[PDB]
Amino acid sequence: MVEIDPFEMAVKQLERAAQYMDISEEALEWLKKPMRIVEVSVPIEMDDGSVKVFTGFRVQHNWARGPTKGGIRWHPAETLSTVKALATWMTWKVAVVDLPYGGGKGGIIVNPKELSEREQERLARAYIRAVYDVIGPWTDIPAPDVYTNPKIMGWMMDEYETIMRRKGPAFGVITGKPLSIGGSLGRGTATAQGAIFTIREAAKALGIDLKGKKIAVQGYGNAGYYTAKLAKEQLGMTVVAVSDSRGGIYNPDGLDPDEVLKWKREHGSVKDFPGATNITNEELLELEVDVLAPAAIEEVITEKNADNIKAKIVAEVANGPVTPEADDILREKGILQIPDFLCNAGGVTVSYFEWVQNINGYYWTEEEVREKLDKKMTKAFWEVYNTHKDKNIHMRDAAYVVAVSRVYQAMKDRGWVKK
Repeated sequence: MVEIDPFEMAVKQLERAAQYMDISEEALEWLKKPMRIVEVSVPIEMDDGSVKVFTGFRVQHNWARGPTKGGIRWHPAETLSTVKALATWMTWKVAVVDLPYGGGKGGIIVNPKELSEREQERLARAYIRAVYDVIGPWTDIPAPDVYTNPKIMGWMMDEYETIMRRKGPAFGVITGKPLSIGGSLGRGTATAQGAIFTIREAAKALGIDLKGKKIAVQGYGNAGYYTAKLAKEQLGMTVVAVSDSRGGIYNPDGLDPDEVLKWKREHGSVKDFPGATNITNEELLELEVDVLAPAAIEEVITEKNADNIKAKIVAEVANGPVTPEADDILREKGILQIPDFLCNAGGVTVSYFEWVQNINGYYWTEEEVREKLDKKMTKAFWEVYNTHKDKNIHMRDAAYVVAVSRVYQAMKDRGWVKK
């Protein structure tokens, strides 16, 4: 009765969003099971002269469009179901911005805050010697995620280059590397620069002038910061309300997004910033602003606080903040929501340009990446909006129809599914 599984809930989104499209019944049973699951045992040697054996996974969902790509999680609450949900979530995130990629994810059941800097070096290498047979530059490309960093993706690249004996483009096996070993420029601002281009194109689609309007950003991590910072520079909007995990502040005359960080960098919160009016986390959503952006956590907009939202664009930067009970309540009010794999798709697009550079060998500049990131997201948003105008559906439901049909057409041309 009461079972909350991630993989069976990640299939239930696909079975819901298959009714809006004409898809054969032999492709629906192909997209519900990952094509290769490698579950390995990863042994390291501790500092006291002992051996511990952790568990490691690597799920590859679908390589119909190209080489599969996805992050690596290090968490003690990792299961095989929690990787297979994010594996089948990735193939609709590398398709809607039209990349030649497939989905994947991997994980190690470990607690990284109780390993020193030497044991993290042995754990990162001994993962690569266990799953070397299923990764590579043209086969499967890792990436950093929760509790990993670009420092660790340097070590995993060194162990792969030692096994390969340097007979191939070893700088392209793993993206999110440091700068001096073959990374890309303009990677720390990627997840928010994706959100700005889709917000700018949304108000152009909705017919809203933006010079002088007000944007409230919920959550003030590393992703919600630049969304506040770039809004005052590139867009021209006045940031009026931010928040962190404790509480929020408010000023309708502007909150300068640089100095709110340094106030938080001193203490650890944004409470009692000078020249503002402190509010809670809950009251930020029921404000009266031009564009709201949930960037903090999951399930913040549900059946209770759905109708009280007074905004015009709700750009879901964080991973699924709005629940589908609230999507019925918000859409009849005329609210343009941007889907969660369409607003933070800057993470995969710039980490794709770190794979294009390393394969060829010619490194691009900073402005050559931002001018190429704007070309993808503008086109990828106007494939999702124009599909929404035709079948008369929600933008979350219409972003799935474009995402599935590219994978289904790629399986049909390869001869995998006949009908």
